[PDB]
Amino acid sequence: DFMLTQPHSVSESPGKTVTFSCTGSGGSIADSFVQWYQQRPGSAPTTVIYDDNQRPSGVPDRFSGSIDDSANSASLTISGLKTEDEADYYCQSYNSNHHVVFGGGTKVTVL
Repeated sequence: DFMLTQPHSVSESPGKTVTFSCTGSGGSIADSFVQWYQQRPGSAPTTVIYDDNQRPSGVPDRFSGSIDDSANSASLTISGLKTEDEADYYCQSYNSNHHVVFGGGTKVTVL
């Protein structure tokens, strides 16, 4: 089965940069678009990146998505970290049957 492997925590001080990845297992990351969601406790996820690297309207440009074909991975980078960025982030894509697959999630802690 196609799975997405994600580390579960990163932490930095305000103003710094964090990045974390989502690695494909059982399939190629490049075959399907990768999305990233931010999620706050008890609330629905909101899109921060769709279609590998696109930001919806209103998402600050300090959020950026990338794909590393050689590593079979997708990454989310948050520059100029803000206190309000402390939340959980999930990558998401699709398997060969067009069904949804989620990464395990990363908690960004702002110090």
